[PDB]
Amino acid sequence: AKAPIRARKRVRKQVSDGVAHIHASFNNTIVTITDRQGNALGWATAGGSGFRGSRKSTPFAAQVAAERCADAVKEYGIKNLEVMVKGPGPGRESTIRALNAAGFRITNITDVTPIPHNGCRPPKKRRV
Amino acid sequence: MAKLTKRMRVIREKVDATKQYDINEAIALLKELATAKFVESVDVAVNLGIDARKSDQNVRGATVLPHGTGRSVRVAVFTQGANAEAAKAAGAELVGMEDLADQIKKGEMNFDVVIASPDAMRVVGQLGQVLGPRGLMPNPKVGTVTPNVAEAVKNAKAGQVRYRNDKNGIIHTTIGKVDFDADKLKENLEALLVALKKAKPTQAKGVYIKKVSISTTMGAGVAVDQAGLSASVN
RNA sequence: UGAGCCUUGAUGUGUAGGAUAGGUGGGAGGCUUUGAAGUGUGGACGCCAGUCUGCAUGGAGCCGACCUUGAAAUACCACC
Repeated sequence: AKAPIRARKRVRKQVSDGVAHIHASFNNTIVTITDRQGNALGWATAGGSGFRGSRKSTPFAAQVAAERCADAVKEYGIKNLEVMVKGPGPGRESTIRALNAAGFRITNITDVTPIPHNGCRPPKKRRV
Repeated sequence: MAKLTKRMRVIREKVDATKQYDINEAIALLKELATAKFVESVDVAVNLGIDARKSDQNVRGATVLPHGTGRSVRVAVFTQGANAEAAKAAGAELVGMEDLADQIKKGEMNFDVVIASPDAMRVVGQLGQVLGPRGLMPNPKVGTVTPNVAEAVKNAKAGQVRYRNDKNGIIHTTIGKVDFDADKLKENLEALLVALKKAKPTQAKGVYIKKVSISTTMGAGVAVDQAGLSASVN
């Protein structure tokens, strides 16, 4: 039951608006909220949701990673979001849907996914 | 309390200046700064630089002023077995047990002083520590707790005034009415002063009196340079 | 940039209580724009927007020895 507690009044940075960054790889998704001038207000993951195996790199484990970070930043006092997408991995749309279920307008889905001018050689993987 | 209001403001306007003053010119200034239809009472705040810890490093007890206040000092008698006519002839208003044990439990006492027996103290007054400003519960340290009740009642009504510590070294004591002449007031002041020095601990021989200021009731106060040794204005 | 010391100035927002419980002497009340109270303005300040408070205006209130509730009881002047 209820206790006689003092009123809450605290401030952290009260940014009201942000950018989000989504790094999609082949084994996981990393999902990260920042201020628009560029400072991390929290992150979550799909690997920390504990699906493991192939199931760890799916649109649904990626979605629930997005809803985990988006919950935590209300305390920073963010109220609006915009999103940056960076990768070919799963959660193309499902990651977006979970920030939009956090109560944000997500009008700007700016793919910034870096296409190196043919970068560094990826791992061979299996020896056949 | 000393709440800042309109009725206080007028008093703060009519004064000529605030400074630490000579005791005789403070008393003659302070008498202009009464404002009331009631005749105000006059007392002194003396701040002592002592620890004020329980009793041993405190100054606590009472003295008889040579001249009494122009008030009666509203006396009750809290006891388990006395003759009512004999205490009343000494000056008491009410003698009993039950009515005074009710008041001090209730948390309002109609009397300004209760002279208490050790036997009265024992049930109600011996444990009480946080007794408020109407000063209902007994203390031994004050010396109001005596089996010789009728002597302390007659001496309370004639001119006995108290001195105590709070949680601090600060001594409040009654000096007279604004009715009174300057000398007669100095004479009461100086009687208190020998009493705070007689009670002073063996360790309190450095700086003792830190600050003096003298006060009237509804009117203001005037801060004091020192108390001095004279029972005459001149 | 902490803390102490010290001048003045103030809150204890609770649970019962109108509402406002730092230790306690004086002490039976104060009538400059009724001591008020009140949106508003600055400061103290909560166990929580409410107590004290500078003030154009506002004359509607505090509250005890005695409205009343209580284990500390409250005006108003001091000490802070």
